[PDB]
Amino acid sequence: MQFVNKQFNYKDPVNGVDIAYIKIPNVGQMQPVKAFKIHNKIWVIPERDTFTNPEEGDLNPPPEAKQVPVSYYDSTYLSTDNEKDNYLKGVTKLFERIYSTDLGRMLLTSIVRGIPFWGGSTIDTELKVIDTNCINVIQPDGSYRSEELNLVIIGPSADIIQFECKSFGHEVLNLTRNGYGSTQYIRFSPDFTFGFEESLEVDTNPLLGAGKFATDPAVTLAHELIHAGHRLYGIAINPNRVFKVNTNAYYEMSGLEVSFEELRTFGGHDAKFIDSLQENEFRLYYYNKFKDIASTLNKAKSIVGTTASLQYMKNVFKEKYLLSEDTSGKFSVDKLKFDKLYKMLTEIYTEDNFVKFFKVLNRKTYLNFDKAVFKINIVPKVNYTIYDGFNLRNTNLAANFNGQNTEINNMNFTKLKNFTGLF
Ligand SMILES: *SCCCCCCC(=O)NO
Ligand SMILES: [Zn+2]
Repeated sequence: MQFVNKQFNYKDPVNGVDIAYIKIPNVGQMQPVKAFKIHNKIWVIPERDTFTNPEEGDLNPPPEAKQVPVSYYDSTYLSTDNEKDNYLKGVTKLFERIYSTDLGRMLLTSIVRGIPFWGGSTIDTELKVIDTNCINVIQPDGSYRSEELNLVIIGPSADIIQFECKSFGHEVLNLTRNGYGSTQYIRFSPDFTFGFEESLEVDTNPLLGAGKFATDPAVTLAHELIHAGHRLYGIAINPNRVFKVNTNAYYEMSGLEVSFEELRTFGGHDAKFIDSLQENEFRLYYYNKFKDIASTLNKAKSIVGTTASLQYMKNVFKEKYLLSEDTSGKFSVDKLKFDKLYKMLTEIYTEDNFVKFFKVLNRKTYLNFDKAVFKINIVPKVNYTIYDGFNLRNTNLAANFNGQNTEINNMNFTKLKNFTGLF
């Protein structure tokens, strides 16, 4: 089976269904951009993100006031039709690489089922969608139609290497932290990757290493998808909750703090830096939020719109949050099933676990220091494949992660900027 059933070309004609010009609602005035629906509830926009934030409507570098040492700027990237064509084929290839593993098939399944909650109504008895969880699709007659969706993969903004999740908020609800969920816009590029060091002492030192080994972009995309899974189920930890690193002398010499959301997303040894009493506080919180979702679904006898029934809409949220249906017809939250789903989204879907499935070399911890950024081209099968990534089987790159070795497989990587020593 395949996740993306159509090998899209960027120059394919629009059809108003899965190849169409779309608009982002409630952003500011924008021109419709060509988008591609690679899967149910998942779209891809091969353009630089100058929309989701009215602040960053400029691809040129800002005045170095809030600028990061780990940054890279190129206003011309992803501006030609050939670039957008390779971007679409690159993102397509990475989704199939993730889907080729059991862990990736489970994560992508949970993302599709993670429909943002229909809690937009100010009247308790009526269920209504939240407007900022859809896009406007131009139909073959020039008219717009709204279509719900969970995920959007879009190009980066001014800083090319800052892959960030972006979602539209609410002045009444924290949709990413109240269990509701929201449509997630992921800034990502398959044409760049980062270099890391193979020894833990060198990788976690800010003064050593040039980035001998390159990160598999499938791991990078999965890492962002894990964040999107947390936000689509509304169980993301507030970024204010941080772990002030005491395990790295260079971190505390500058007072660097890392959010619990990042430590949870990486998994492995990093996840246990979140102490057990605070993790219990988080789980009880999201458990309560799930019951109010069960309560508002119980106090709902109506629905707004003619695109779905109330029984279907009550059903899809029962499948999403794994609620229990009693004999009276009202939903409840089983603690055993909540702990089951919460652990799947937080402990099973981790970067460290995806490394084990991909059989790749990767950073051992989120508490390291970036080394370099490379330009890559994963679309040609002679460079990168679904089942092997860079470590192509039956070649000299198969063993010892030789494909990720930028000194052995030098023709596949072009170093653009060094980060070592600039801290
Ligand atoms: S959608 C992810 C929310 C936090 C953005 C930080 C970028 C990141 O994930 N770095 O590893
Ligand atoms: Zn992250």
